[PDB]
Amino acid sequence: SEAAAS
Amino acid sequence: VDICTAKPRDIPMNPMCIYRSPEEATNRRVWELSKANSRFATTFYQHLADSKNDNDNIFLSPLSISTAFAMTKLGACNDTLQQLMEVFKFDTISEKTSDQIHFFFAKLNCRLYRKANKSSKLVSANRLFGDKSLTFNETYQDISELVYGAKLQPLDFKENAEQSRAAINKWVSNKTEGRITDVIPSEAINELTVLVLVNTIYFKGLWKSKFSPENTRKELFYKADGESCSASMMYQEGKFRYRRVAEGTQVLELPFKGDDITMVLILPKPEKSLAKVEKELTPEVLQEWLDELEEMMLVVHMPRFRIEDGFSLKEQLQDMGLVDLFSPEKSKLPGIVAEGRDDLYVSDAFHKAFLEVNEEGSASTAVVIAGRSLNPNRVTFKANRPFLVFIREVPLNTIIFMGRVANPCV
Amino acid sequence: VDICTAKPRDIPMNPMCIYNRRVWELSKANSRFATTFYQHLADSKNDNDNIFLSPLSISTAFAMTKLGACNDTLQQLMEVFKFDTISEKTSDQIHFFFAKLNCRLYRKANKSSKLVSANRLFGDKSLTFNETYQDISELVYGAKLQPLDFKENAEQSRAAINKWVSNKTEGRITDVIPSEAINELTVLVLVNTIYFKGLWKSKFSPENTRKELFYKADGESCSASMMYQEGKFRYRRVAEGTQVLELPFKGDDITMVLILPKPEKSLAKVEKELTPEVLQEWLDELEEMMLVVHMPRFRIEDGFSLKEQLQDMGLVDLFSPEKSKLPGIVAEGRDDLYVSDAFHKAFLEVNEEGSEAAASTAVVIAGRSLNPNRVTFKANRPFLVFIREVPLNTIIFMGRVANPCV
Ligand SMILES: CC(=O)N[C@@H]1[C@@H](O)[C@H](O)[C@@H](CO)O[C@@H]1O
Ligand SMILES: CC(=O)N[C@@H]1[C@@H](O)[C@H](O)[C@@H](CO)O[C@@H]1O
Ligand SMILES: CC(=O)N[C@@H]1[C@@H](O)[C@H](O)[C@@H](CO)O[C@@H]1O
Ligand SMILES: CC(=O)N[C@@H]1[C@@H](O)[C@H](O)[C@@H](CO)O[C@@H]1O
Ligand SMILES: CC(=O)N[C@@H]1[C@@H](O)[C@H](O)[C@@H](CO)O[C@@H]1O
Ligand SMILES: CC(=O)N[C@@H]1[C@@H](O)[C@H](O)[C@@H](CO)O[C@H]1O
Ligand SMILES: CC(=O)N[C@@H]1[C@@H](O)[C@H](O)[C@@H](CO)O[C@H]1O
Repeated sequence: SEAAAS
Repeated sequence: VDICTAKPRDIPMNPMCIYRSPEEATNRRVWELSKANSRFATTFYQHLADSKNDNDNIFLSPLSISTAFAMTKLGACNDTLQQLMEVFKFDTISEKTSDQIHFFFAKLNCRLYRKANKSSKLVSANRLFGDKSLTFNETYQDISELVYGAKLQPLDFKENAEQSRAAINKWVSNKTEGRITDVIPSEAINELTVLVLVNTIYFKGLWKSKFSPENTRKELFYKADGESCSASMMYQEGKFRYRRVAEGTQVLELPFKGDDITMVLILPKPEKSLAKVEKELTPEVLQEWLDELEEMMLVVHMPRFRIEDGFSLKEQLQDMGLVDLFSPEKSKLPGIVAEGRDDLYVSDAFHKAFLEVNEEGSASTAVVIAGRSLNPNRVTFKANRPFLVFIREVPLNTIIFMGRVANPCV
Repeated sequence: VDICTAKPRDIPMNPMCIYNRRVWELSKANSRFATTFYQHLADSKNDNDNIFLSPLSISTAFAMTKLGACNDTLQQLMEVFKFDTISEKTSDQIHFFFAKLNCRLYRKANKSSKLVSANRLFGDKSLTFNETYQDISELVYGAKLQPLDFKENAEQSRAAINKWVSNKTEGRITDVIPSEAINELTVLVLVNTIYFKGLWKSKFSPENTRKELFYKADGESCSASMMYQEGKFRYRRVAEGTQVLELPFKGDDITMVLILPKPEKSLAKVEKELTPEVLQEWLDELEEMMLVVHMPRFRIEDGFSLKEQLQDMGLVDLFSPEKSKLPGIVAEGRDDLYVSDAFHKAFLEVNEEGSEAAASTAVVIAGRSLNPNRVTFKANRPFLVFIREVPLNTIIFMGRVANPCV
C-alpha cells in the first residue's frame, strides 16, 4: 500500500 | 532542547489567546489527542460520505487535516479559536487549555514519524508559504517550526502568484513522491493571497503477509447501483485479527511489515448497504470494534485498486460548526501576521489524497505453502462489494488515512 | 585396487552368467525404476498416506543380488531395474559403472553435506560361498560377507542385521527386517544402507515458525509446526497450477524438490504422469525467484515389503522357489536359492537447519515370506518430495509427505 495526502 | 524529549515546561507556547476545554502503556496525553483526532475523523468522514454518492470512492487523511487546522489554531483567537477547538474535538480533553493540545500534537508527531529502524515508511512535512512582503508573528513562526517542523518559505504572491503556486505544487509533489501533484487549483492563489499553509503525509508499506500475484484473478465487484464489474481479486489464507460484528459486518486487520501500521477493512454483509454502516459508524463504535479483533484463520478476498480523491474542506467543515475562520468579518487570527492586517481569514481549504493497493506494491514474487490443511469450515472474507478502509498506526491508535472502496473496477 | 580409479579392464569381473557417459545412462536407468516403482508402490497405499523411500537403496541391493543371478532371473533383473537400457552388451559391465556412480556419490573432497553408503552380506555360518562372487561384491560394492547362524539362531541373526543397519543410519533405520522374516532355511541376506544430512543453504528461523492446526481428511486436526522463510529460490508454477520449488542444501550438489498440486486438485493425477523426463521438464522450467516459503517442521518413517510391486513390475523368477536362478552365490552347501522377500525402510526429518534422510534395503534368500506388513494413518493435502544429486542426476530419496503432525 502507498498512500499520500495534502 | 529536543521537543520529543521535552517536558511541557521546556516549550513555552506564549499564544496570543487561550481556551479552557469544559468538563495500554503509552502516553496518557497522546492517547487522548489520539482519541480526539479520531472523533474528528469519523464525524468528518460521515459528513463527507453523506455528501457523496454511494458509488463514489473516498479517500483522505484526517490526520493531515487535523494537523493543518491545529497549525492554524496557533494564531486563532476568540470564537475562531473555540470553534476550531470544538470542531476538531480537541476541546474533548477535559480542562486542557487550547495551548496544551500543541505540546501533545508535538508528542504524537514524534511517535508517528519515528524514522527508526523500521520497514514501513511514514513521513510528514508541513510548510508555511507566506508573501515575502508580509511580516509574520515571530512566535507564530517559531512555534509552527518547533512543534510541526513547518518552515516559513517566502513567496511572491503579489507579483508572481502563479510562479509562487507552482513552487508550492512542486514542493508537495516532492514530499509525496509525486503522488500528490497540483494540490492547489490554479483559480486560487493571487495577489491578495498572503499565506498558504500545507501539510503532507506519505506512507508506503509492504504486506506483512504477502498476496501471491499468481493467485490474483478477475472477479465481479457489485456496486451500490445494483450493477457488477470486473476487478482484480487478490487471494490468500492465513491468520489475521478479525471479528464479526453487528448485523454480520466483518472487520479485518491486515498488518504491514513492522507491525506498527495496519489496514483495517469494514465489510458489511451483502444484504446490508454500506451507507447504513457509515451512518452507524460511531467513534465509540469503531473503538469497540477495533478492540475486539482476535487472531484467526480465514480466506481473504480483496481487490487491487488505486484511488485518487480531491475536494474542498470548506463546506463540510462549516456544516460541522467551523464558520468564523472562514468569515471575513468574524474570523480571528491575530497571532499569524504581525502589525495590522488583523482580520485575516481562511479563504479556502483543499485536500487531495492518493491510494494504491496490490501485491508487493513496489510481477516478480510467488508463495509456496507446503503441507497445509486448513479447516473446511473456515471463515471467509470476500470484498466484492463496497467496504471501508483505514490505515492506522496501532500502538498510537491513530487513523492516518480512511476512505471507502465503492468501486475498484476498471 | 580401487574401482573408483581403475578402468573397465583392471577389474576381473567373472560373473557366472551374462546377458563417464555410461554412468549417466545408469542414473537414467535408476530414475526410470524409481518413478515406476513409486507409482506401483503408490497404488498399494491410501492416496493420503505418507510414502518415503530411497530408490537408489533398492537399485543397489538388487544390483548386488544380480551378481549371483542367472538365466531368466538374471534377465528379468536387468530389465526390471532398467539396466538393460545402458549402452552396453554385458550384464556384468553395468556393475562397473554402478561402482563408479557410487564412487562419485559418496567419495568427494568438498563434502558440504554428509552422504554415505554401506553394503553388507550376511551368509549362514555353515555354508561355503563361491569365492569370486564373494570377492566381486566386496570390490564392486564394498560388501564384505559376515557370517551368521541362521540354522540355529535366525532371531539372533535378524536382530544382528537390524543393528548393523542401525549403526549405518545413525540409529534412524532400526528394524528394517520384520520379525519372522528370517528362519533356519535362510541362506543369505543382501543389504544396502544410505544416509544423508544436509544443511539448508538458507535455513529457516525458529522465531518465524508457528503452530497451525492441520486438518486430517476424515477426522479432526492436529498441531503442526510450520516454518517460514522469504528469499530467492529456483521455482515455477506449471500446468494446472502445480508448484515445483527447489530447496538447495549447502554446496548445491544436493537439493530437495517439493511438488504441490493447486489447492483442491488431487496429487494422484500428478503421480500417474510422473516420469524421469516429466521430472526433468519441471527441473528445467525453474527460474530464480523471490518467494515466501511455508513448510512444516516434520519427520516421516515408512517401511514395507517390495516383493508385491516388484513382481508386478516384472520380477517373477527371483521370488519363485521353483524358477529362481542364483547359482553363483553358494558353491557348496545348500543351493536352489530364491528370494523369500525383500524389505525397505526409510526415514526423513526436516527442520530449520536442514534435512536428514536414511534408508535401507534387505533382500532375503530362502527365508520366510512374511505377509505384507502395514501401518496406516490417512492425512491430507500431501506433496511430493525429492532429494537428488544434481551433478549426477540421481534421485537419492523420494516420497509423499502427507502428515506434518509427526
Ligand atoms: C502574548 C504575549 O506575548 N504576552 C505579553 C503579555 O504578557 C503582556 O502583558 C502584554 C502587554 O502587557 O504583551 C503580550 O501580550
Ligand atoms: C471579543 C474580543 O475580541 N474581546 C476579547 C478581549 O477583550 C480579551 O482580552 C481577549 C482575551 O482572550 O478575548 C477577546 O478578544
Ligand atoms: C572350473 C572353475 O572353477 N572355474 C569356473 C569356469 O570354468 C567358468 O567358466 C567360470 C564362469 O565364467 O566360473 C569359474 O571360473
Ligand atoms: C538356459 C539355461 O539355463 N542353460 C544355459 C547354460 O547351458 C549355459 O551354460 C549358461 C551360461 O550362462 O546359461 C544358461 O544357464
Ligand atoms: C565353487 C563353485 O560352485 N563353482 C563355480 C565355478 O564356476 C567358479 O568357482 C565360480 C566362478 O563364477 O562359480 C562357481 O563358484
Ligand atoms: C510581532 C507582534 O505583532 N507582536 C505580537 C505580541 O504582541 C504577542 O504577545 C505575541 C503572542 O502571540 O505575538 C506577537 O506576534
Ligand atoms: C528518491 C526520489 O526519487 N525522490 C526525490 C529525491 O531523491 C530528491 O532528494 C528530492 C529533492 O530534494 O526529490 C524527490 O522527488
